[PDB]
Amino acid sequence: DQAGITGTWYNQLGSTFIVTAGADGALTGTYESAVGNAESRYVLTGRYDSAPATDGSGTALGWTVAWKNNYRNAHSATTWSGQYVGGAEARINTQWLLTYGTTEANAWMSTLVGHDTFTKVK
Amino acid sequence: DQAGITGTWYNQLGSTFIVTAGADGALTGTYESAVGNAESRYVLTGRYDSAPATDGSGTALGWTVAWKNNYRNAHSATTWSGQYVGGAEARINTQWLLTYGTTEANAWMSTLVGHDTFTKVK
Amino acid sequence: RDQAGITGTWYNQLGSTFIVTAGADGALTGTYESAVGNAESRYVLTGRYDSAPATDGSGTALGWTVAWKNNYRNAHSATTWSGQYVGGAEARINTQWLLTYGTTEANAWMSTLVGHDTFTKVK
Amino acid sequence: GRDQAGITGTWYNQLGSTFIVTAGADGALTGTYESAVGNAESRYVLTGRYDSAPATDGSGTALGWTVAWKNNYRNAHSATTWSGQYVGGAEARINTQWLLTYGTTEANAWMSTLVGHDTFTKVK
Ligand SMILES: O=C(CCCC[C@@H]1SC[C@@H]2NC(=O)N[C@@H]21)NCCNCc1cc2c(cn1)OCCC2
Ligand SMILES: O=C(CCCC[C@@H]1SC[C@@H]2NC(=O)N[C@@H]21)NCCNCc1cc2c(cn1)OCCC2
Ligand SMILES: O=C(CCCC[C@@H]1SC[C@@H]2NC(=O)N[C@@H]21)NCCNCc1cc2c(cn1)OCCC2
Ligand SMILES: O=C(CCCC[C@@H]1SC[C@@H]2NC(=O)N[C@@H]21)NCCNCc1cc2c(cn1)OCCC2
Ligand SMILES: [Br-]
Ligand SMILES: [Br-]
Ligand SMILES: [Br-]
Ligand SMILES: [Br-]
Ligand SMILES: [Cl-]
Ligand SMILES: [Mn+2]
Ligand SMILES: [Mn+2]
Ligand SMILES: [Mn+2]
Ligand SMILES: [Mn+2]
Repeated sequence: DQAGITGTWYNQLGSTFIVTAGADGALTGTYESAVGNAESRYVLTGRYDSAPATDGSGTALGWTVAWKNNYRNAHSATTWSGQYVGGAEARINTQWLLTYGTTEANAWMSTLVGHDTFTKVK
Repeated sequence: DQAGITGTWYNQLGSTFIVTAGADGALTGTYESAVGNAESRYVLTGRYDSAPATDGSGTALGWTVAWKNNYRNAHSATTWSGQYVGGAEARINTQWLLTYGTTEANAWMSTLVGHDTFTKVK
Repeated sequence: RDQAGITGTWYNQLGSTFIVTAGADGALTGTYESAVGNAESRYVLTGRYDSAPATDGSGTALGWTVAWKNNYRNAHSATTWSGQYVGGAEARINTQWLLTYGTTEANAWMSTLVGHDTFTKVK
Repeated sequence: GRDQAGITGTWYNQLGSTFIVTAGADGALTGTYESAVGNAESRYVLTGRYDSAPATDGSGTALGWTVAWKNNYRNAHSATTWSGQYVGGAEARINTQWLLTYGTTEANAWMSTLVGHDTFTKVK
C-alpha cells in the first residue's frame, strides 16, 4: 500500500494533495486548497494503517492541515478522516472537519463538516 | 502556544492524550484510549495554528491516530479537529471522525463522529 | 416556490428511495426506504424545508428525520439528513446525515455515524 | 409510547436555547425551537421522530428533529437537524450532534454545513 498512497492527489474541488507514506504509518507532505482562505501549499501531517486488511477493505488514514504558511494564516485547521481504495480507480475517500478559532461565545459555530474524494487524475 | 498545548491531557472518557508541540506548528505524541478496539499507546501527529488571532479566540488544531500498535490493529484512524482554549483552566474542545476500512458496499457505514473535550486534570 | 420541485420520488447513490411531499409553509412528510442497513420496507419521515429561499443562485435548505421503526422491524436508531435542494436541469438534493442508535451511557461515544447522500430523480 | 411522557416537555441546551416538544405514541416529534444564538429570534417549527419502542435494556432512545430557520420574523436560509438519544433516569438528558446547512451556491457547497453537539436537560 505504501506505493499507491504516496504521490499527488486532487479532490473534487481541484485541491492538490502531495503526500509521502512511510512504512511505519506516517503521512507527510503539502496541501494546496483550491478554495477558502488559502494560498499556496500548507504542511500536512498524518497517519495511516501500515498493515491493512487484504480482504478488500480500504486502508484507514487521516491527516491534518493547519492553515498557516508563509503567505496567510486562516486560524483554522482541517482533519480528513477516511480510507484509501486500491484498484485501477485508485481513490481516497474522506470526510473532513474544519475548525477555526472562536471566542467561547461563538464556539458553537466553530466547526464545518464535509467530504472530499481524491484521485491521482490531474 | 507550545507551552500551553504540550503536556498530558485527559478527555471525558478517561482517554489519555500525550502531545508535544513545536514552534513550527507541529504536533507529535501518543494517544491512549480508554474505550474502543484500542490497547496501550498509539502514535499521533497533527498541526496547530502557530500564531493565533489576537481577539482572544482559541487556537485551531487537529491530529490523527492510526489505530495500529505492536499489540492491536483496529484497521481504523481517528482525526480530531478543535481548538485550544487557554486560561486558568485550559481546555481542548474537539470533534472527531473515526473511519474504519470497509469494502465499497459498506462504505456508507464507515465513519463515526463524536466530540471530545480534553483537560489537564483527569 | 420549490414546493413542487422538492415533492416527488428521489433516489440516492445507495439505491434508497426517498418519497417526500413538501407542504405550503415548509413541512416535509413522506417515507424512506433504505437499500442498506437494518431496515425493511418504508419508514415514516418528517422534516422542514425553507419555503422562502434566497433567489441568488443558492440552494434551498432542508432536513428530515427517519426513526428506523415501522411494522416490520425496529433498529433502535434514527437518521437525520441536513442538506440543500438544488433546482434546475437535473435537480439534486445534497445531504450530510447523522445516524444515532440507542446505547448505554458508557457506549455513548460510539453512537453516531456520519455520511453524505446525494439524491436525484434517477436510478 | 415508552418515553412518550419523558421526552415530552420543555428542554434547554448548553447555549440557553429552548426546545419545546410533544411526542406521539407511535414516533412523531412536534413542537417549537427558540435558539439562543445565531440568526434567529422567537420560535421556529420543528418536527422529528423518535424510537417509540426502545430496548428497555440499557440503551438510550434514538431520536432526531429538524428546524428550518424561517418564521414570521426572520429567514436565515438554513436548517438544523439534531440526532441523538434520550437518556432517562434521575436526570433525563437529550444528547445530540447536529448538522446546520445553509443555502449556498454550487461553488460554495463545500462550506455549507456546520456540525456540533447540544446537550438538553429539563432544567432552565
Ligand atoms: O478557509 C479556510 C482555509 C481552508 C479551507 C479549505 C477546506 S479544507 C476542506 C475542504 N476541502 C478542500 O480541499 N478545501 C476545503 N479557513 C476559514 C474557515 N472559516 C473561518 C470563518 C470565520 C468566521 C465565519 C466563517 N468562517 O463567519 C462567522 C464569523 C467568523
Ligand atoms: O475502536 C477503534 C479505535 C479506538 C478509538 C476510540 C475513539 S477515538 C474517539 C473517541 N475519543 C477517545 O478517546 N476514544 C474514542 N476502531 C474500531 C472501530 N470500529 C470498527 C467497526 C467495524 C464494524 C462495526 C463497528 N465498528 O459494525 C459494523 C461491522 C464492522
Ligand atoms: O441500519 C440501521 C437502519 C438503516 C440505516 C440506513 C442509513 S441512513 C443513512 C444512509 N443513507 C441510506 O439511505 N441508508 C443509510 N441502523 C443501525 C443500527 N445499528 C446498531 C449497531 C450497534 C453496534 C454496532 C453497529 N450498529 O457496532 C458497534 C457496536 C454495536
Ligand atoms: O444561524 C442560523 C440559524 C440559527 C441556528 C442556531 C444553531 S442551531 C445548532 C446550534 N444549536 C443551537 O441551539 N443554536 C445553534 N443560520 C445561519 C446560516 N448560516 C449562513 C452563513 C453563510 C455564510 C457564512 C456563515 N453563515 O460564512 C460566510 C459566507 C457564507
Ligand atoms: Br473564512
Ligand atoms: Br468496533
Ligand atoms: Br446492524
Ligand atoms: Br450567520
Ligand atoms: Cl441580531
Ligand atoms: Mn454562520
Ligand atoms: Mn450499524
Ligand atoms: Mn465501531
Ligand atoms: Mn468558514
